[PDB]
Amino acid sequence: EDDWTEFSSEEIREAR
Amino acid sequence: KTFKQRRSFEQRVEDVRLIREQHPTKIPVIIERYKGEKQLPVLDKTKFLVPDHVNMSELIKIIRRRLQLNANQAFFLLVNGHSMVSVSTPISEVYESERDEDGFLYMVYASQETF
Ligand SMILES: [Zn+2]
Ligand SMILES: [Zn+2]
Ligand SMILES: [Zn+2]
Ligand SMILES: [Zn+2]
Repeated sequence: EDDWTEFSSEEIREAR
Repeated sequence: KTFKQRRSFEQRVEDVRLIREQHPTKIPVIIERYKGEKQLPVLDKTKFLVPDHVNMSELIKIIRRRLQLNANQAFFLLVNGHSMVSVSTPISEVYESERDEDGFLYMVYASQETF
């Protein structure tokens, strides 16, 4: 229940 | 109740101030579902920090993968209540031109291009 959600590099790479 | 209704103006400006003390190049983005949208699911989280160099197609592809949308589903982002930018645009330029008076970048999503 913490508000700030950062995208990992894993997640960002997998987009591309 | 939306993010703006939950947190006060004073509190939202403080949030942004605090988070950019820690991450001076990352973009504080509020992502919510358009009030009229029924097909797409509400996101688990509202507050996102995204790197400066991520573009809008990359951002939409992230959110699609989070929501496991099947390929045929449409996904559109409306920024600051009016702006549908080119998907080639980095999110840092969007923040430059479209951030809110509180320091957050507000977006809403839907599966229809009208809003
Ligand atoms: Zn993974
Ligand atoms: Zn510090
Ligand atoms: Zn505009
Ligand atoms: Zn610029």
